[PDB]
Amino acid sequence: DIVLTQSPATLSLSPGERATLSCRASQSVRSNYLAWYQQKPGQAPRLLIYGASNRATGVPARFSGSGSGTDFTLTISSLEPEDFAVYYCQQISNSPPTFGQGTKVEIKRTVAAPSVFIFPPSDEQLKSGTASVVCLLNNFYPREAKVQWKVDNALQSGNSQESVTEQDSKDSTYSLSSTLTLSKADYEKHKVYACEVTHQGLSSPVTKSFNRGEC
Amino acid sequence: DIVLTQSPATLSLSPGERATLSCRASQSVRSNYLAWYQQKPGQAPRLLIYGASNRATGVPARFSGSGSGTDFTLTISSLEPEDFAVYYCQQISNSPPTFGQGTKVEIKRTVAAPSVFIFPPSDEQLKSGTASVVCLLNNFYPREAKVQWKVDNALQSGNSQESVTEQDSKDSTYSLSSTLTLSKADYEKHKVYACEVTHQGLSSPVTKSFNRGEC
Amino acid sequence: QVELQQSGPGLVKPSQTLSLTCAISGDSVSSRSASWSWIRQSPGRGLEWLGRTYYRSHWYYEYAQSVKSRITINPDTSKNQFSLQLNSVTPEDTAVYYCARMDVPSFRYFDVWGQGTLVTVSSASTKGPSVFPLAPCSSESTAALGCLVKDYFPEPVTVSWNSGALTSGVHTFPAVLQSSGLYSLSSVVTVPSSSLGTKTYTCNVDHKPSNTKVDKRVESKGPSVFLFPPKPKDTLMISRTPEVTCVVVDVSQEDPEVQFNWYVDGVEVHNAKTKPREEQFNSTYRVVSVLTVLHQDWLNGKEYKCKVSNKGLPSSIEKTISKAKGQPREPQVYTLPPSQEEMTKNQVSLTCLVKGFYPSDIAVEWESNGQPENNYKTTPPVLDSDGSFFLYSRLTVDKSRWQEGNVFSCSVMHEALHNHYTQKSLSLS
Amino acid sequence: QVELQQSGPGLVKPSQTLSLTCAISGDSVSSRSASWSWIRQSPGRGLEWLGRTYYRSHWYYEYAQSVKSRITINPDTSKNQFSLQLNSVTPEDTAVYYCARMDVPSFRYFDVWGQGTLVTVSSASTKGPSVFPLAPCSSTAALGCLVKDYFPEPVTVSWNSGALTSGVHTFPAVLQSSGLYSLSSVVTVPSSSLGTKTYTCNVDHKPSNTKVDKRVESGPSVFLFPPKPKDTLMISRTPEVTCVVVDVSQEDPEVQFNWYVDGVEVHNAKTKPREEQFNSTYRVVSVLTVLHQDWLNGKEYKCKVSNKGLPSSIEKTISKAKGQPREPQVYTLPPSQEEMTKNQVSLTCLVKGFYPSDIAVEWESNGQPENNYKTTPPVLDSDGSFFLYSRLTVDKSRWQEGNVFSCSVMHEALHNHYTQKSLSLS
Ligand SMILES: *[C@@H]1O[C@H](CO[C@@H]2O[C@@H](C)[C@@H](O)[C@@H](O)[C@@H]2O)[C@@H](O[C@@H]2O[C@H](CO)[C@@H](O[C@@H]3O[C@H](CO[C@H]4O[C@H](CO)[C@@H](O)[C@H](O)[C@@H]4O[C@@H]4O[C@H](CO)[C@@H](O)[C@H](O)[C@H]4NC(C)=O)[C@@H](O)[C@H](O[C@H]4O[C@H](CO)[C@@H](O)[C@H](O)[C@@H]4O)[C@@H]3O)[C@H](O)[C@H]2NC(C)=O)[C@H](O)[C@H]1NC(C)=O
Ligand SMILES: *[C@@H]1O[C@H](CO[C@@H]2O[C@@H](C)[C@@H](O)[C@@H](O)[C@@H]2O)[C@@H](O[C@@H]2O[C@H](CO)[C@@H](O[C@@H]3O[C@H](CO[C@H]4O[C@H](CO)[C@@H](O)[C@H](O)[C@@H]4O[C@@H]4O[C@H](CO)[C@@H](O)[C@H](O)[C@H]4NC(C)=O)[C@@H](O)[C@H](O[C@H]4O[C@H](CO)[C@@H](O)[C@H](O)[C@@H]4O)[C@@H]3O)[C@H](O)[C@H]2NC(C)=O)[C@H](O)[C@H]1NC(C)=O
Ligand SMILES: [Ca+2]
Ligand SMILES: [Ca+2]
Repeated sequence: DIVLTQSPATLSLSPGERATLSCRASQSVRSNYLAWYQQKPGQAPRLLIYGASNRATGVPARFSGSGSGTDFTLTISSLEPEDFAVYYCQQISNSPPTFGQGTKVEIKRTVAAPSVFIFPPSDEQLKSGTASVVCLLNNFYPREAKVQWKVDNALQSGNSQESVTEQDSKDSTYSLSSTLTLSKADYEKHKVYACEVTHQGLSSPVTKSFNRGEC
Repeated sequence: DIVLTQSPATLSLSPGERATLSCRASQSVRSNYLAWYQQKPGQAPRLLIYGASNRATGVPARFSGSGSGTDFTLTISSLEPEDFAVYYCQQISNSPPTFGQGTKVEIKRTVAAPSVFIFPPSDEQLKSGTASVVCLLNNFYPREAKVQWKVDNALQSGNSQESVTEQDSKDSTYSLSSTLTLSKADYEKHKVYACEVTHQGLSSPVTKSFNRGEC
Repeated sequence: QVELQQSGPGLVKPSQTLSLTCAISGDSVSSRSASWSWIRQSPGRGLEWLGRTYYRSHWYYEYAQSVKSRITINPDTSKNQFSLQLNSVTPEDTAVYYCARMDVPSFRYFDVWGQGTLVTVSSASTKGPSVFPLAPCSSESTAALGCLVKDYFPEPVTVSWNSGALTSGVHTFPAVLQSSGLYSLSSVVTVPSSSLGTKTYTCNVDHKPSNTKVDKRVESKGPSVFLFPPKPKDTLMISRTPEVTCVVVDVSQEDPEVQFNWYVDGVEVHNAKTKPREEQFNSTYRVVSVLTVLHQDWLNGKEYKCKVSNKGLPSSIEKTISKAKGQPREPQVYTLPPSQEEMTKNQVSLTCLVKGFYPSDIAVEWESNGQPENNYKTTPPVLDSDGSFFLYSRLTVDKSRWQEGNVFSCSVMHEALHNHYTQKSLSLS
Repeated sequence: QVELQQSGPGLVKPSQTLSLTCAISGDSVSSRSASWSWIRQSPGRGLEWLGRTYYRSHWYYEYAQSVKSRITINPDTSKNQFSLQLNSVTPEDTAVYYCARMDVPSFRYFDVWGQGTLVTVSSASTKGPSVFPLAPCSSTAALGCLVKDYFPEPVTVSWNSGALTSGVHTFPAVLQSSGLYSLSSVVTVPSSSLGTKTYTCNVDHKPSNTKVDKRVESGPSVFLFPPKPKDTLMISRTPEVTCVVVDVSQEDPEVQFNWYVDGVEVHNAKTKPREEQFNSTYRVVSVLTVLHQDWLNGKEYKCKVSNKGLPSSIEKTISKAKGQPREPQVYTLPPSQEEMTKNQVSLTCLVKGFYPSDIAVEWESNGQPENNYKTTPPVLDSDGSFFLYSRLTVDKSRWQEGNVFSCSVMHEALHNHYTQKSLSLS
C-alpha cells in the first residue's frame, strides 16, 4: 500500500496567516488521484481538493492544492477561525485507496481567562447514594488549565475527572468540566466544597465554592 | 416535736397513673390539723389538702387526702405532667407545726433526643481575659446525658461545669448547659472547639463545633 | 446534492457480525462512474478503506487485505442501497464506520459521505441514561446551568436544550467511560441571570441504542485603546489612501457610546469615519474610528492623537502616533540565490537583503512573470550598529521553477528611494 | 384575694442580723383567726417553722425552741406588715425564708405564702454580674445570655421585658471556685424571625442595684522570563528563570517571592534588593537557577509575588514551548556581487525549519569569535516552524583573502545542541 506521511502533525497559527500542509508519498502518485479532506469534530471528512489542485464544490478560494510525484501541498492563503479541523491527504493512484494520518490545525487567539462556575450535586442524585460535584471553566484560551478540588480546605486526589470541548469554530476558545465523585456518606462528612482554577489569563487562582446545607 | 415520715422519698410515674404518698406521724395527730402541700420549682409550697381530707381552694379533683391517727395518705387519682412537684405533709396537732421531708414526684415520658447547640465566647468577654464556651442540650428525656469537650480533638478534663433545669411542667423534658472555661491565652492556642453529646435518644454521639477565627 | 443515510446498530458482541446499511438519494447504486465504499476511522489506525461494490455491466467487489476474509459489501438495486457485513468482530474493530461515494474514474475522490456509525465491540448490555440537574447553590450578569448525563451504554447520546430552541452558549462535553463500564458527561449552557426567574431551561437527552429520550427541567433558587499607523505602502503611493486607526475594546453593554476626538499636531479634525459598536463573542463591544491621513503630512512627521471618552474611564484615554523622527536613509537591495546545499530539496529559498534604511517603515513584495508571488515571509526590521535598519525577505519556490530559469524579483517601497520604489531580479545563471 | 409581699436583704454577714418584712394585702395583721408566721427551707433541714405573732385582744409571740434566743417577729398595725429579726446568724441560717398566714383555729393551715427570700450568710462582698451574649458562630435557632461573676444569688433573667417566655430556659446558678456565681439563660426561636425580630435578655441583680439589657445579635506588574537559549544547551552554563516586579511604590512593603517547580516549593532563588527607576517607581528581581534537563523536559516554573503583611498575590508560570522540536537547517550565503563595490560585505546565515524558537547564533573565523554581526528574531513560518537570518559584516579584503567564516547554531534539536556551517570565497 502507498503510505502518505503528513507534516507537521499539528499546526498552531493565527487567523489571517498562511498555512502550509505537506503530504509525502512513499511511491509516485499520479496527480489526478491525490485528494485533500477537511474533518471537523463529529463530522465525516469533507472533500476540499481533488486531482491535487482542483477546488471541490463550495470550497472557499483560500484553499489550494499543489505538487506532483511524491510531494503534495495544501495551502490556506489566509486562515479563518472556522478552519480549525484535521486535514488529510488521500491517494488512489495505486489500489487500495490510502489516507495520511492528518495535520491538526489549531487557531491561535489572545489569552482568555475562564469564567468559573461550581454546581452542587442535586437532591435527586443525593437520594441515589452518589454525589457528583461539577466545576465548569468556560471559554478560555490557551487549553492549559489547572483545576484543584478542596473539600474542607483539604486537597483532593484520584476522585476527579476532566473533560475538554474541541476548539470553538467562532471564538477559538475551549471549555472544561471537572467532576468530583464521592459517595453520599463521604459527601455528608464535610461542609466546604471548592474548585480552584489556575490559568494564564488569571493573575491569581480563582476559587468557586459552596457550603453543603445552604443549597 | 412531732416527726412526719414521708414515703417513698421519690416517685417516678407516667401521666394517667395513680400516685399514693404516705405520711406517718411519730405521735397521734388530730385529723383537722394534718395538711398536704405541693411545691413547684422556684415557688412557695401551695396548700393542697387541709384537715386530712379537704381539698383546698382551686385544687383539682384528682387530689384527695385520707387517713387518721398516725397514718395519712395523699392520692393523685390520675397523674398529670404539671403534677411534677415535691409534696409535703404538715401537722399542727401539737405545737410546734412540723413538716415531712417530702416526696418528689417525677414524670415518666417517651425518650426525647436533645437538640444540641454550641456558643463561642463573645468578643466582649474575650477582652476581659476569659473565654467561656457553652454547649446547650435542649428538651431531652431521660435526664442521663454525657457531654465531652474536645479542643483540637483533645479530650478535656476538670475545666467544665454542668447545670440542669428542673423537669418541664408541660413536656416533662430537661435541658442542660455545659460550660468550658479557659483563659484568653489558652483559648487562642487552639482552633477547633467541640462538644460531643451521648444520649439514649441518639443512635450515635452528636458533635457540634466551631473554628475560632470564623466567628 | 447526493446524500448517504447510514443505519444499523453500532453495538456488536465479540465474535458476532457488524451489519450496517447505506441508503443512497440523488444517485444510482448501479452508476458506472461511482464506487460504493466503506471506510472506518479509529484513533491510532486513522482512516482505513475497507472496500467497495461497483457495477460495470457486472457487479464487482474489492476489499482491503486486512478484512478480506470477514467482509461482504452487497448492493440492493430495489432499495438503492448497499450494506456492510463484517464477521467475527474483535475489540480491534471498534471504530466509526462511514459509507462513501468514490466518484469519477479520472479522479476517484470521495465526495459524499454518510454521517458515520460509532461501532462498539462489547458483550455489555445497552443501558439508558439517568439525568440530573446542574444548578448553582445560590451580581453576575450571566449564569450557568446544565445536566449531568450518566450510567449509559453504549455511546452516543445527543443533548439539546429547550427541544432545540437553545443553542447559543451550549457546551456538551465528550463522554468519559467510568470504572463501572458506563459513560458519563455534562452539558452546560450560560444564560442571562435576569431570565432565571421567568424562563424555563430543560435539557433533552436522546439515547438511540436504548430507544429512550429523557427530559430534565433545571430549576434554580475596563475599556482599552489601540492606535495603529498607516500601512507603509499606502503612504508611499498617491493612488493608495493612508489612514490611522483608533480601536476601542472591552466596551461594556451597560456603559456604551464612545466619544472619538482627533488632533493633527494638536488641531482638532472632523473628517474621521467612526463605525458603529460591534458586539464581540466575549460579550464586550469593539468600536473603530478611521482617520484618512495626507501622504505628505504623515511623511513630514505630523502627530495624530486619538482621544477616547466613555463612562468606563474617568480620565479620557489618549494615544498619539507619528512616523519615526530622524534623517531618511536609502535602502540597499541585494538578491541572494539558494545555497547549493539546499538544492537537494523539492523547495528552495530566494533571499532579499534590504539594508541601510531609515525610518524602519518599509514594504517588501515578490513577483515573477508580472504576477505576485505570495509564498514569502519577511523578517521585522532590525536595528544596525550605525542606527539604520536591515531585514531579509525569504521567498520559497519549487526547485523546478528556479532550475527552469524563471526570473524572480524582490520589490521594495521606502520613502528614501527614487519614486519610493526599487526592484531587484534573481534568476539561475 | 389575700397576698403576702416579702422584702429585705438576703445577704447577711456572720454574727450579724437578718431583717425581713412581710406586707399583707386582703387581710388584717390584727386578725383574730390568723397567725402571722415565718418558715424557712434548706436542703437537708427541709421546711422549718420559726414562729408567729398573733393578736387575741393582746399581741402574742411564739417561737421555735432552736431560734428562741435570737428571734423577734413584730407586727406593724400602721403599715399592715410583720417583720422577722434573726440575730447572731451563722452559715446554718442560710435558707429560703417565707412569711405565711396560718389561718382558721379549727384547721390552722398555711394557705397564703410570701414569694420567699433567699438568705445567704457570708462575709463576701456584693458583686454585680457581667452579661455576655450567647450567639452561634455561623428551622429553630438558639440564643442566650451568660450571667457571670456575681454575688450573692439571686439574679432575675427575662427576655424582651417579659414578652418572651416560650422556649426560655434559665439554668440554676453554680458557685465557681472564685466564690462568684455563674448561669446561662437560653431561648429557642424560629430561624426565619432572626432578620426581623430583636432578642434582648434583661438581667436584674437587686443586691448590686444592677439592671442590664443585653441585645443578642448574630499596583505592581509581574513578568516571568525563560532562560537564555545558550544557557539551557551548555552543561558548563547556568540556566535561570527571572521574575521581575515593576511599578512598586516607595512606601510598598518588601516584595516577597515564592517559587515552585511542578507545584513543589523551592527555596534556592536569589532575590535582589529593590531598585528605583527613572520614572520614580521601583523594580525588584528574583532569579531561580534551573536544571538543564528539567527545563528541556517541560517542567513548569512558577513565581508568586506578594507584599509583606498583605494577603493578595500575583502568579506567573513558565515552561518550554509545547510542540514537537524540529532540527534547524543551516545555510551560508556569500555576499551579492553588487555588494563587492563596498569596503565591507555581508555574509548571510539562513537558519530555518526549527522548533521551538529558542536558538543561539554566533560567528567565528580561525578559531576566534567574530562579533560584527546582527541576527533577526525568529519568524514563524506557514508550516509552524521558525526561521531567521544572521548577517556578519566583514572587510572585503578579509573575504577576498580566502578566510573561512563560520556560522554556529545552538538548538535543542541539533546533535550535541550544536552545528557549524562554513563559508569562504571559492
Ligand atoms: C474580547 O474580545 C476582543 C476581540 O478579540 C478578537 O476576537 C476573539 C474571538 C479572538 O479571535 C481574539 O484573538 C481577537 O483579538 C478582545 O480584543 C483584543 O484585545 C487585545 C487587548 O486585550 C488587543 O491586543 C492588542 O493587539 C495589538 C495588535 O492588534 C492588531 O493585530 C491583531 C492580530 O495580531 C488583530 O486582531 C488586531 O485587529 C490588530 O490588527 C491590526 O489592525 C490595524 C487597524 O485595523 C491594521 O492596520 C493592521 O494591519 C492590523 N494588523 C494585523 C497584524 O492584523 C497589539 O499591538 C497590542 O499590543 C500593544 O499594547 C500592549 C499593551 O496592551 C503592549 O504590551 C504591546 O507591547 C503593544 O504595544 C495588544 O496586544 C487585540 O488587538 C484586541 N482584538 C481586536 C480584534 O481588537 C478583548 O481583549 C476581549 N476581552 C476580554 C476581557 O477577553
Ligand atoms: C517605569 O519604568 C520601568 C522601567 O522601564 C525601563 O526603563 C525606562 C527608562 C525605559 O528605557 C523603558 O523602555 C524600560 O523598559 C517600566 O518597566 C517596564 O514595564 C513594562 C510594562 O509596563 C515591561 O514590559 C514588558 O516587557 C516584556 C519584555 O521585557 C524584556 O525586554 C525589554 C526590552 O524589549 C527589556 O527592557 C526587559 O528588561 C526584558 O528583557 C529581558 O529580561 C530577561 C530577564 O532579565 C532576559 O533574560 C532577557 O534576555 C531580556 N530580553 C531582552 C529583549 O532584553 C514583554 O514580554 C511584556 O509583554 C508581554 O505582556 C504584555 C502585557 O503586559 C502583552 O501585551 C505582550 O504581548 C507580552 O505578552 C511587556 O511589554 C518592561 O519589561 C519593564 N521594563 C523593565 C526593564 O523591567 C515601568 O513600566 C515604568 N512605569 C510607568 C508607570 O511608566
Ligand atoms: Ca457519477
Ligand atoms: Ca534534543
